[PDB]
Formats: sequence, structure tokens, C-alpha cells
Amino acid sequence: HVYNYQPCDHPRQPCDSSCPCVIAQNFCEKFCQCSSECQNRFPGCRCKAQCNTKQCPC
Amino acid sequence: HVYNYQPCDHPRQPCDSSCPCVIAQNFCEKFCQCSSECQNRFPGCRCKAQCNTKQCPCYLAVRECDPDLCLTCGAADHWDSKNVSCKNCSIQRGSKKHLLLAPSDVAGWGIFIKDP
Ligand SMILES: [Zn+2]
Ligand SMILES: [Zn+2]
Ligand SMILES: [Zn+2]
Ligand SMILES: [Zn+2]
Ligand SMILES: [Zn+2]
Ligand SMILES: [Zn+2]
Ligand SMILES: [Zn+2]
Ligand SMILES: [Zn+2]
Ligand SMILES: [Zn+2]
Ligand SMILES: [Zn+2]
Ligand SMILES: [Zn+2]
Repeated sequence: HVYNYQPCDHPRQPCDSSCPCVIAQNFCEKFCQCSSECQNRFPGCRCKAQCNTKQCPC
Repeated sequence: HVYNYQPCDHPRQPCDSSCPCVIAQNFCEKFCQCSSECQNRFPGCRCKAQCNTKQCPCYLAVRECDPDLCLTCGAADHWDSKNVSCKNCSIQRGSKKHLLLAPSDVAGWGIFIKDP
């Protein structure tokens, strides 16, 4: 069910159940026009190095 | 719908739609008898330190860093010592702030914090 990511550009509307990223089950990215603290925005991992194990959320 | 975690003890049956942890929407822990590569097992975060921001999967999932899994964040290291590198381990380690007991300014007794 993976869909291509397309940045969200819905002003005056939260990224919830109506943003294209939320509908397409895709995390909001830095290119999204939503707020910097969006619920669907994917947080950056804080791994020391490698980031190749399953532990790294990325 | 948060349910209490009870270790799974179903051998010869994958942790899938029938294990109590999977049914209860709860991650399999080290105390589960399932396989060491279970799908529902919660992986240990590889955070450099702190683990207090939303990026750390333990903090992101409202979970304290498991000492057996999270080894880079410092939860496992310095078990006898204090000032752990990770910050999502205070409940498990029991490092609580010094409270003080005095009559509350609102009603009855109240807890007052000794240090900022
Ligand atoms: Zn959006
Ligand atoms: Zn978006
Ligand atoms: Zn968003
Ligand atoms: Zn990352
Ligand atoms: Zn990483
Ligand atoms: Zn199980
Ligand atoms: Zn389990
Ligand atoms: Zn399991
Ligand atoms: Zn962490
Ligand atoms: Zn952790
Ligand atoms: Zn940690």
C-alpha cells in the first residue's frame, strides 16, 4: 500500500485525516507546508552511528 | 486501550494475531518466551545519549529504555553509579528528586521540591 510522497499544502487545516500525507499513510517531511511540529512529521533519529540496525527508527 | 503486559508463552506458534502481546497491542519484551527475532519484540534504541527527545523510539513510544536492549544510550552502563547518560531511564533506576512534606498552601498536606 506504499504511495508516493507528495508534500502537503493545506493551510489553516491540521495534518490529520485530511492531509494527503496522512491519507497516503506517509510521514510528513521537511518539504511539507505543515507546521514544524506536525503530528505526522517523521522525527529524526539520534543514533550514535551506523543506523543500520533495527534499533534506528529511520 | 492500554493493557497490562503479560509475557507470551505460546511455543510452536508465531507471535501473530494469537499471542497475548499481539492481541493486547503490546510489544513483546525480553520476558516473552517467543523467539529472539519476534516481529512484535520492541527493538533497543541506539540513541547517543539523553533519549528524551521524540526521536528516540523508546521515548517516542512512551517507554523507558530497557537496560538489556538499549546499550548505547547508557541505560545499561553505570548501573551502580548515578547521572546516567540516558534520561528515559529514571523510573526504572529510581533516581527521584528530593521531595519535602509541609502543609499545603491550598489544602491539607503538600509535597515541596528541595532543589530546582
Ligand atoms: Zn499535511
Ligand atoms: Zn505532509
Ligand atoms: Zn504535516
Ligand atoms: Zn536517521
Ligand atoms: Zn539512526
Ligand atoms: Zn507471544
Ligand atoms: Zn510476548
Ligand atoms: Zn513475541
Ligand atoms: Zn533512545
Ligand atoms: Zn532505549
Ligand atoms: Zn535511553
